[PDB]
Amino acid sequence: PVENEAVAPEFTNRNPRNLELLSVARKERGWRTVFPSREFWHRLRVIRTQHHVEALVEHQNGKVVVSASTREWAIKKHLYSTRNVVACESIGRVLAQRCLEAGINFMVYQPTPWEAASDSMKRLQSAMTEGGVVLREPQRIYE
Amino acid sequence: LTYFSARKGKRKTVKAVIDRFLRLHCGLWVRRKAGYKKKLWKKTPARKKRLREFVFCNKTQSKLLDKMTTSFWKRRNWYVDDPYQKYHDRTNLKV
Amino acid sequence: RRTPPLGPMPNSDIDLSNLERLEKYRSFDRYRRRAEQEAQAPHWWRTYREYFGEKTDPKEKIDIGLPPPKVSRTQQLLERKQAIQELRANVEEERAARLRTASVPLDAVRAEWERTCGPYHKQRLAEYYGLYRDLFHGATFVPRVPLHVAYAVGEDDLMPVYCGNEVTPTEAAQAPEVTYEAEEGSLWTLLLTSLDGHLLEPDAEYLHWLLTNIPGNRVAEGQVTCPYLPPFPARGSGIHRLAFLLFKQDQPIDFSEDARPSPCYQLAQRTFRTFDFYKKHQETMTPAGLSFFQCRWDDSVTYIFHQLLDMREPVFEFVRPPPYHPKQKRFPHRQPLRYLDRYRDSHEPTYGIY
Amino acid sequence: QKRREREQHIAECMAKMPQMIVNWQQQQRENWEKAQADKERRA
Amino acid sequence: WHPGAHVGVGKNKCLYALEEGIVRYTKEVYVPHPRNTEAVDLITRLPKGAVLYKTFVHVVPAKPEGTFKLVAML
Amino acid sequence: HLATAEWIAEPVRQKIAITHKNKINRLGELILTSESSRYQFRNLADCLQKIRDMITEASQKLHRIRIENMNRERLRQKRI
Amino acid sequence: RLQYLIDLGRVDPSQPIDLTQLVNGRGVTIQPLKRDYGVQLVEEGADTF
Amino acid sequence: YKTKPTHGIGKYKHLIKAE
Amino acid sequence: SKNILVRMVSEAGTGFCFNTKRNRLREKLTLLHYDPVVKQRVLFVEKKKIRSL
RNA sequence: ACCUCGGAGCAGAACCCAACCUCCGAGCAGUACAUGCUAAGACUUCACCAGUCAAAGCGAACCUCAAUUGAUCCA
Ligand SMILES: [Mg+2]
Ligand SMILES: [Mg+2]
Repeated sequence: PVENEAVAPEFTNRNPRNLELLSVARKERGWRTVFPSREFWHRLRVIRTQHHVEALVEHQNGKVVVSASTREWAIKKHLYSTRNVVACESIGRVLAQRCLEAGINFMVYQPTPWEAASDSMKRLQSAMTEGGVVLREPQRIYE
Repeated sequence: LTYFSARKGKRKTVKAVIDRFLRLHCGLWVRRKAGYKKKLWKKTPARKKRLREFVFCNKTQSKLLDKMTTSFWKRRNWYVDDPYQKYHDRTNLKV
Repeated sequence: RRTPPLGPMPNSDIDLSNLERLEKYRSFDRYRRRAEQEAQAPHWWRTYREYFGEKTDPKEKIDIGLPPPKVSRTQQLLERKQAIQELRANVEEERAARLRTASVPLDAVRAEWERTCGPYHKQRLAEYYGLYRDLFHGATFVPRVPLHVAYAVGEDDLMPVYCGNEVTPTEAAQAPEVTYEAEEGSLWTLLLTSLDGHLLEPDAEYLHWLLTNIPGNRVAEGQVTCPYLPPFPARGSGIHRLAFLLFKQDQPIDFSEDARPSPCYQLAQRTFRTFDFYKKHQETMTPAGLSFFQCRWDDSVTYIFHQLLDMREPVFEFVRPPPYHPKQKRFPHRQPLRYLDRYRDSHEPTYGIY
Repeated sequence: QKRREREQHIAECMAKMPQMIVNWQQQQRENWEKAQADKERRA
Repeated sequence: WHPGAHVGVGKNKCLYALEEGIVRYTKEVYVPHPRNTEAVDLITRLPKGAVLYKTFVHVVPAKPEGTFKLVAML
Repeated sequence: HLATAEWIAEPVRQKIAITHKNKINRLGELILTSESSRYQFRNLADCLQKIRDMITEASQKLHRIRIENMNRERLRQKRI
Repeated sequence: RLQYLIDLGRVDPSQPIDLTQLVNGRGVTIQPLKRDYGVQLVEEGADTF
Repeated sequence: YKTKPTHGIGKYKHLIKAE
Repeated sequence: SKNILVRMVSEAGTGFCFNTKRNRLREKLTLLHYDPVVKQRVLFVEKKKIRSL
């Protein structure tokens, strides 16, 4: 009989991230006819405008996890243009650091056929792979 | 179906259902699905596996052949090297 | 039967009588942009958002924290224009940009980023992991003050600590070095807490590394109420996020409710509620900084269970619910022979009365 | 004796698979090359 | 109808639940894959400022994945 | 008790200790359980069979794990 | 059952047990014309023996 | 459904050219 | 009599077989297939016809 | 004249619905050879025969069309 030895049968963790890190959380299956695949936990979306370039990792519920932006003064003070291939590989390299800072080791990114064929996105894909981030998840565990 | 014979006056089981079906002592009957040996080339893989799997029988057609068969085929049989031993009995059946 | 539409139906503001003069969807990208901003907008009909979207209250979260300094947007914008105009005027950037051979210093961008707009992003990261909803039951703040922490492994290398990092207990077995960029006359406070570390009750936090009355950046003379003890993430419990937070102690305050003896590893003493703790002690000060990391089970965790904490180690494990099966039916039909195996408890055989 | 002669027969043909497999892909490539050679005349 | 929230699709265009819980119906926007030409060229013919919707079935997961239970206190 | 077992040799003993750190008790005893069958004899059977398989190999998702360890290693470039 | 029948005392453990001593004890019926060439032991009952 | 106010939300043929 | 059904045999001597359709005019075909016994893709050659379709 | 199967109206809105009622069709074709093995849970042409969808796992990569067809014994 010790107070520290007192333990409950069930352990209640109020961290939703505990399940997905253990590969146990449920990923929203469906939307097979609709283009953005919901089979993920952390998706990245690129917005290549005619003025700037944006990239932000988001959760399945539409909530933002971490973001990298060319509009940010810290990033553009060192670029010649806000949309060149240098900007796409640089924003990919710094986003890899941010993902590794926020514990994001795995994530999903679905490019279109023209987006994947673009050399900038290819070098962007090469960027975080050198940084240490892969664009693939393990399959779900259950039985 | 041949309720009383002529030489002894007893029920007579036809060997048809013997070749087609099999009994578990709980009162259940199984069968191999038909069409499992014909035109397999055109069937999708999901179909032929559905044909290869066994299937139970409704209570009516099971009751029908039960009227046909005799008590000799309904007894308990303890076979050796028989995978149906786990299934002759029933477990966790309510109502 | 038909009913009128409650709200304004879509494709109603447009006109059909004029159709050819209208500009069309030139590309798939233009369509999804319209579809996306439509999705974030609200709609009266039942939608996917109102089912799986957190039920945030309409009132904005309360945050009596450090406001931003009054930066002259006029001079700030002019200084920004001075930097880009000389950047474009440079000569070497033309070749480097069009030949794709340039780069950028990462740590330098990180240093200026966290000073400019980091606290807003760190605030966004904090509410994602759930720091504010678990600590203050919704109330937030902005960690304006930077915060660096390191675990000195040996003497050469070290493990950093920033928002959302994994940390080993073997490296977290000692006390870390801390710097928070303040020379600023008055005192400060720091505490290290575990949110999901408690096991007997939810919404309860432990405290491992508390310091109070820290004048300036120097950390040595800062007295400790709760001495050091590493965390103890149990095997199978999952992952526990450890939270740094820091306040602006305007004037010294006593600690009687909070005072604890020599460490003695009593979890009943270590446990408390940050909500009531903030309401009593921290009415004179406000939050100034924030950071956190994550920890997992390791050999040193097993070491402190048997040796330090003076208790048996727990062993948890994730157990899924059983596989559902329908009610049995004594005459199945068109089901495979393993219908019995779906309900049988003992895989082994048995004979009743023999 | 029945299982041994067939197993070593399988092991015999097993070692022969990578050679004929490499020949198999080359057949499809030679048919691919022959396809380009003939449809150019069809055009 | 169309899938969503743990609802698969068979080759015969039949919808089926994947999680255990309650079924829900809603209406959301429909963006096809680039390979669906008849649907891709359709949305290009549409005028900007107008959007089409479609029905979507959604299953609400009732219970969680599981629970952490004590195995041994050693 | 593991270290007290004289029938096990020295190199095999600590090998089981470091490779099966999960099962050792606070008091130093190795704990092992089995509930596959209803027969305690068969339960005791596969119990010692697992122990026999353990000493033999001692005398002789992980993909995801090593990724994060590589991510953690390439993150900690920091000098004093 | 073997533990049960010896506790009842119908078959004596002092003498060698046999199918004759068993069927003389009416432990289990047997129908040789129903083609059953004997009796098997069953693992159910490992405890209390 | 027809009776509900959400009717006519998914129809799209009235935008595109009819042929 | 456009197509023709043909069987193929495992060259390893295992005896695994199946069937597939073929055109009456096209030459003999040799394709890979996953043998459940050998448990990897292996080449099968088709020998004769069974029925027209 | 028809006898089997599929689609549309009759049957407008969960399901089903006939008429020697009104129309259009089918008894194939094409591409792979994991078009491999197993497995939760359900629907089902108003019975049955049949016909269907499929998570996950082993093992691997990194099917389209609407009917497009046929039981038992026997060979
Ligand atoms: Mg029916
Ligand atoms: Mg699967």
